[PDB]
Amino acid sequence: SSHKTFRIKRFLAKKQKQNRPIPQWIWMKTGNKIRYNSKRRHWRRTKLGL
Amino acid sequence: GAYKYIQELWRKKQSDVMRFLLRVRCWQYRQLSALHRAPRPTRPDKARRLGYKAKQGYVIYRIRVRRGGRKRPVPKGATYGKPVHHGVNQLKFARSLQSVAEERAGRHCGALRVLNSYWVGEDSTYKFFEVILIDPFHKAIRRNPDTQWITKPVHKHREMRGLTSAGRKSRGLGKGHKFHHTIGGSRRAAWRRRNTLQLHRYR
Amino acid sequence: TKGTSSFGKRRNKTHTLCRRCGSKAYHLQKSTCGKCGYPAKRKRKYNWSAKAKRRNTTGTGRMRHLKIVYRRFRHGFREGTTPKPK
Amino acid sequence: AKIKARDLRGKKKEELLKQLDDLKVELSQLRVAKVTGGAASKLSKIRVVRKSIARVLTVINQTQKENLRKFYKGKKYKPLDLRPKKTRAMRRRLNKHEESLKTKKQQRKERLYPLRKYAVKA
Amino acid sequence: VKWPRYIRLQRQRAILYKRLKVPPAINQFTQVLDRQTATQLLKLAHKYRPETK
Amino acid sequence: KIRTSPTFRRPKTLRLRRQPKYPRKSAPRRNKLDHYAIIKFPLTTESAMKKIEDNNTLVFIVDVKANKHQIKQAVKKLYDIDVAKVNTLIRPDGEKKAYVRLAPDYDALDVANKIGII
Amino acid sequence: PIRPIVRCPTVRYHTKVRAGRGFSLEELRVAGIHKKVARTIGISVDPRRRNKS
RNA sequence: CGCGACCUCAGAUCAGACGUGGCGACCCGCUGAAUUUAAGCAUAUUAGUCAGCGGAGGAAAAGAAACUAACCAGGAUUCCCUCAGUAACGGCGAGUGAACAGGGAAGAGCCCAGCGCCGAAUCCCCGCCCCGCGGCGGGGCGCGGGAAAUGUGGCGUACGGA
RNA sequence: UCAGUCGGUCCUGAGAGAUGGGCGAGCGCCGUUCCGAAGGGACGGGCGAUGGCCUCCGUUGCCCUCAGCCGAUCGAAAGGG
Ligand SMILES: [Mg+2]
Ligand SMILES: [Mg+2]
Ligand SMILES: [Mg+2]
Ligand SMILES: [Mg+2]
Ligand SMILES: [Mg+2]
Ligand SMILES: [Mg+2]
Ligand SMILES: [Mg+2]
Ligand SMILES: [Mg+2]
Ligand SMILES: [Mg+2]
Ligand SMILES: [Mg+2]
Ligand SMILES: [Mg+2]
Ligand SMILES: [Mg+2]
Ligand SMILES: [Mg+2]
Ligand SMILES: [Mg+2]
Ligand SMILES: [Mg+2]
Ligand SMILES: [Mg+2]
Ligand SMILES: [Mg+2]
Ligand SMILES: [Mg+2]
Ligand SMILES: [Mg+2]
Ligand SMILES: [Mg+2]
Ligand SMILES: [Mg+2]
Ligand SMILES: [Mg+2]
Ligand SMILES: [Mg+2]
Ligand SMILES: [Mg+2]
Ligand SMILES: [Zn+2]
Repeated sequence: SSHKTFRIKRFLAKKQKQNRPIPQWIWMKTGNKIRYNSKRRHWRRTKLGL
Repeated sequence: GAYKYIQELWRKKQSDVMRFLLRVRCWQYRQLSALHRAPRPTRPDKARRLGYKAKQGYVIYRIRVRRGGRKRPVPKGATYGKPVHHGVNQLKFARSLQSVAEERAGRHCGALRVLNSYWVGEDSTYKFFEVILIDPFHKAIRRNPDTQWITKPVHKHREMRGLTSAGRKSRGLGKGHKFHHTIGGSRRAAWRRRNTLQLHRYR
Repeated sequence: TKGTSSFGKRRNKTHTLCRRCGSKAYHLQKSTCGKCGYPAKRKRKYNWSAKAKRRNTTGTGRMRHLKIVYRRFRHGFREGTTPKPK
Repeated sequence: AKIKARDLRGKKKEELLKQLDDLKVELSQLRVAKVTGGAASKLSKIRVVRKSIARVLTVINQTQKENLRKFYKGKKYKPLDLRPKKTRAMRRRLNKHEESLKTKKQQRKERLYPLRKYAVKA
Repeated sequence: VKWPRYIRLQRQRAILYKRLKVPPAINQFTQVLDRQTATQLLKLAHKYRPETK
Repeated sequence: KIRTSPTFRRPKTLRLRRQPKYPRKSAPRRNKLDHYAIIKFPLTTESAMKKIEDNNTLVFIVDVKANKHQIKQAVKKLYDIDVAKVNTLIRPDGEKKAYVRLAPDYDALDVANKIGII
Repeated sequence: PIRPIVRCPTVRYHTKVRAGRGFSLEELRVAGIHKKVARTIGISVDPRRRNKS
């Protein structure tokens, strides 16, 4: 929909910024067990709700 | 003392003198709304013996309660169960209409606290009560030691817990062989105390 | 045409995100929330779903002010006093 | 160098304001440098400037509120923010004076019949 | 004039007092002292007024 | 005096204004949306640089709570440059991108290279 | 405080003596002890007790 | 016609306050079933239980007899043992089912209305001065305002009081 | 992903929904003009105050006088606009 409301567009904005991958320097930490970002979202598998 | 004559007169309700006053008051109160504030109590002596004092911080609310029993709020029939609980028309509420009157008066005036309530009139379909309310945050009440007990948070909403004179009657408590089913905190407390297994460590 | 073909007409949502509970249950036509009842001043809460109650309790979220009140209690809610300077 | 709050409190309001704006200008140009892409010195200095701005604002607010409550120290009605923010139940609780008020009945009762100090031989 | 309900009530109450058979114990107050005796009584009462604060 | 209309309405009474014995808040809240926090950082994209070198405008990244008038005044106070018009959009990332068209006298290239972006 | 001599009411226990609730007013007035000072000096007082013996 | 009171009811972005909602293990008030058992089932049982609604506190409620007893009498409320799976209720079927006394934990008593007696001897608010103020109080000055005689305060409450 | 001119934003349709009121043990429910003191407006006139070359006017504060409305409010990115 091209007629997005302000709140929905802001919600989509946060989801898009959350969808980025983990930086490669984090997994060099000592107490680290994050091998990858498991909560990635794809527009063809998960429809994000709404 | 005037109050002695007043209460003796009020005990003679069936006489013509009081009957004219009762019907005039009942009609006048019926013309008004269900919940309103009376600037002064209708019965001074009755208010005084219920605890009212003519000082700032005490107010009187004259409230009207629809007379009658209580039918089960279900659809037309539809008591889906055993024939014991088919009763819908001839059920009675477990609290007095006075208790209902003071609880909704207290609910409307959430800032004030119910002290007592009494009966000022009745009709075929309506009964009128006057409820005494105390402003706990008025300094004329808070600074007086003999009546500052109501200001404590323990007495929050006495009418909805059943702590007023009308509320206590519905609980069925008091000393005697006639109130064995309520010894303890209340009727439910007594039942809970009886219906437990006191399993000791050594049995 | 009861099944797969019928599913092709899903193009106008019924609920939207509630502005109080944050879940996507605010009914548009009813103008009420099926998760917390936003227009009603009292939070929707039933004892027949313990899991639903536990999912959103006092200790679930941030406790932005309550956890501050907890650490103020252990000192008795001091006010106007500061430790002596060096 | 490293700005600290010890020597900021003695500074007057206008001087603090004319230092705060310079801190804002430096933060803004450091942000511009970050966006363009520069050395790590500016990137590290961004946090320092932000904390310095925060510390200056904290000092200004503390002095302002201290002066306000000094002004309202002796008055009867004071603004809500200046009023003591304890728990709601504690605020609604009766004060020590009111709870210590005792009616003349119990006053004279304690006068006539005080609690005595006694002991009993074995 | 469509008077307010309170004005209507306080007027028809007086109408009801004039309509219903008022008992003598209540109607005795309607029979009152005359004007000249009333003002003479007030003149006498004005002598023994209580002290103000 | 007599009543002409057969209906009765509430007479208009005298109502006074607020004269509190104490202000509700001790001090007015400080303006957190000042001329420095309204604008965050100018864009350095190739598209932005192509726009500043052709249309004599500038590109800024601002918060979503800034009006076009506020942006114009903030740019004027911060950089002493007249503003012709402002066009604002909200990027899909959430930040508001503002195009600030300057007055014909000023040159966007000079303003850009003297504020840092180049 | 000190509690008085008391024997149990029922027939099953009328041969035994237990501890009482408090000293009766009649007992106190015979002993010449005021009802308000007895509690202060540590004497249990309850006004409901009678004395049929 | 108007002026001035009293009484009932309005309008206030009037000055000063309060309630709203949440947690809800425990507690108080109300409403409140069917599963199940009875080898079926309708009274009963499940059960004043689940579900539902309202209201708090650090505990709540109760509470100082319109009591228990019938003895040579005890003496607020509450909780443990015991009374007791008893008296008793029950298609007297399944089943349900207290209380008194006794031993302990704890133990604390009191206050009004009314009748009366004291010049309303009472109380609230605003102005000013002093003191400490992050539980807005104490003293003093206001022919300052108000509540109240349709009853405030002192004495005084079933154990008598004046 | 850049708008006074494209739409929303404005209006109201079927409807939905507070106040008054009534009911309800109760969360609340019914009801939308019905058991309402439902106007915060104004041509003009008078009193009093301020500013500007106190001329004349503007903002006011108070009084006189005049005044219907249909019900607060929501409801369409294809209706009006
Ligand atoms: Mg049955
Ligand atoms: Mg009865
Ligand atoms: Mg739909
Ligand atoms: Mg609830
Ligand atoms: Mg007294
Ligand atoms: Mg106000
Ligand atoms: Mg609550
Ligand atoms: Mg069976
Ligand atoms: Mg079977
Ligand atoms: Mg069967
Ligand atoms: Mg039964
Ligand atoms: Mg039963
Ligand atoms: Mg029951
Ligand atoms: Mg329950
Ligand atoms: Mg209690
Ligand atoms: Mg007694
Ligand atoms: Mg007992
Ligand atoms: Mg039973
Ligand atoms: Mg016993
Ligand atoms: Mg008296
Ligand atoms: Mg154009
Ligand atoms: Mg409705
Ligand atoms: Mg609209
Ligand atoms: Mg349109
Ligand atoms: Zn919700």
